[PDB]
This record gives sequence, structure tokens and C-alpha cells, in this order.
Amino acid sequence: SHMCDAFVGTWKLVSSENFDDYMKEVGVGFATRKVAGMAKPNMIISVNGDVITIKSESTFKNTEISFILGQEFDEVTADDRKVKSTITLDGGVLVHVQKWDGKSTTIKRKREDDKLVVECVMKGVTSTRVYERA
Ligand SMILES: Clc1ccc2nc(N3CCCCC3)c(-c3nnn[nH]3)c(-c3ccccc3)c2c1
Repeated sequence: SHMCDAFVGTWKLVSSENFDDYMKEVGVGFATRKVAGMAKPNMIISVNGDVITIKSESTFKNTEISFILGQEFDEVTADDRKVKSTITLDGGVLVHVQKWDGKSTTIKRKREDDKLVVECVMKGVTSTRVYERA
């Protein structure tokens, strides 16, 4: 009931920092990094009962995940990794862990002022992506 109210909406990328390095750390190859790094995706978040859906729509790739908090699921990432993901709420932050091939990355989505701030970490490399209402 009302868990993710402040996340619901259509969010357009307005700034990105260190995403190319993050992608390199994750194992994305050169051509994909270049093309993905140009894109300005829309992240569309909705809730129906306990089910949260997060879609990303872009010129490069479109992605979609639906999930229940705390319940592991299969995910195909934009770079075509086949991962096992779990998303929880921790102190009002959506925390998304992706596991594949013995590796792990954590993605946090936070509401800060009128923005949605997304921090992606792979080992020592952190990237920040800022999205505003579309
Ligand atoms: Cl190659 C590659 C590798 C990993 C990626 N992870 C992303 N996420 C950042 C937002 C939180 C979830 C993770 C995103 C993304 N999704 N929505 N906005 N950026 C992309 C991506 C998708 C479409 C167009 C450009 C970039 C992406 C691309």
C-alpha cells in the first residue's frame, strides 16, 4: 500500500557521470558502451498491488522488469547479461542487486528533491545518473 508512491512516473535522463567506466567494469564491450552512452532513456515506474514494474525505453534498447520486493527474479539487462536480481526497499531507497557469473552489481534508485537519482556500483566504480519528470 503506497510503498513506492514517490517513484511512480516517467523519468527522463538528464545527466550521467562515470557510466562508461561503470559499463567497462561490468564487462560491456566497446561498441555497446559507445551506443548506450549516447542514449537518454525514459525510466517508467508503476505499481499494481505488490508488483512493481520498471521499464526503460530508449533509442538503443528497451528493458522491462516486474517484481515483488525481496523476491528474486530473472533479468535480461540492456547489454544482454542474463542475471538473477533481487530488489528491496531500504530506508526508502530501492536497492537492486544483480548477480551473474560469480559477479555482482548494486543499483540504487532514490527520490531527491524533484529528481530520481540512480547510483550504480561495480567494485570500486560508481556512476550517478539523474532523471527528471518527463
Ligand atoms: Cl550497455 C548497458 C549496461 C547497463 C545499463 N544499465 C542501466 N541502468 C541504469 C538505470 C538503473 C538500471 C541500470 C541502463 C539504463 N536503464 N535506464 N536508463 N539507463 C542502461 C541503458 C539502457 C538503455 C539505454 C542506455 C543505457 C544500461 C546499458
